[PDB]
Amino acid sequence: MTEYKLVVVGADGVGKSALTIQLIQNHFVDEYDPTIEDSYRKQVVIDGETCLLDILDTASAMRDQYMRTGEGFLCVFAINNTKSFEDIHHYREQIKRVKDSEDVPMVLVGNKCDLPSRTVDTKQAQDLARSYGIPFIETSAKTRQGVDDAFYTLVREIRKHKEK
Ligand SMILES: Nc1nc2c(ncn2[C@@H]2O[C@H](COP(=O)(O)OP(=O)(O)O)[C@@H](O)[C@H]2O)c(=O)[nH]1
Ligand SMILES: [Mg+2]
Repeated sequence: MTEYKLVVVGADGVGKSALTIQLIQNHFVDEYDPTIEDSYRKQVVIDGETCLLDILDTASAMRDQYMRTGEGFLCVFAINNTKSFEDIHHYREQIKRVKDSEDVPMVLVGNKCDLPSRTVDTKQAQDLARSYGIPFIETSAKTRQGVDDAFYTLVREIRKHKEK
């Protein structure tokens, strides 16, 4: 069993918890306590490898250690929250600085894609992710669209960066 240490970051309210809980429990939780920061484990087979994902859902001693030793990052904004998208810069800078590197496994996630009349269009997100050299994936924690894709792609990005 190979462990992968994953960190979910982004502005409060974007769906970091709802995404994590979909991955772990396959349901959509409407109002998960926005103050709870914790780690979760999930056993999953990805490309014939049995993975034990160690995931921090950020909301701290524990956060500092996951930032320092985390292998990959899901940087989440919501497609109907322009501010959360603009804030991605701050999260990306935080990660670059803890790892002293521009080359960190990361996926840009645009969540809440089930909601109408987005204020962040897909091209804007593609543009930002292209500048950072990382994938962009749309998700809905409500419908589960893209949830497995976002996490599996992050695991693949970690492999692309380092032997595991
Ligand atoms: N419609 C929709 N609502 C969502 C989605 N993800 C999260 N939410 C809602 O957005 C709010 C914040 O979600 P939450 O997971 O707590 O965000 P966190 O602070 O980033 O962990 C809650 O009301 C969730 O039900 C989604 O993909 N679609
Ligand atoms: Mg949360």
